[PDB]
Amino acid sequence: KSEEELANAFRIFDKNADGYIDIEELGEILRATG
Amino acid sequence: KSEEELANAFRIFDKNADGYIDIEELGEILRATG
Ligand SMILES: [Ca+2]
Ligand SMILES: [Ca+2]
Repeated sequence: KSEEELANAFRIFDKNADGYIDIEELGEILRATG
Repeated sequence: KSEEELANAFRIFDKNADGYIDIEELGEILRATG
C-alpha cells in the first residue's frame, strides 16, 4: 500500500529529472493532500 | 499561501539542501495533514 503510493505521488507530478521534485510540483503535492 | 510562503516550505522539506525534494522527503509532505 504505503510503498506503492509514494512512488506514484512522486511520478504523477514529477515531470523532470525525477529522482526529484521542484516548487510547482511541491505545490501540486500540497494540493493533493492538504 | 503564496510562492513566497511556499519557498520556506520547500526549504523545510529540502533537508539535503539540493534545491529539490526526493522520494523519501516526499513521504513527509504526503503525510501532511492527514
Ligand atoms: Ca520533476
Ligand atoms: Ca532535498
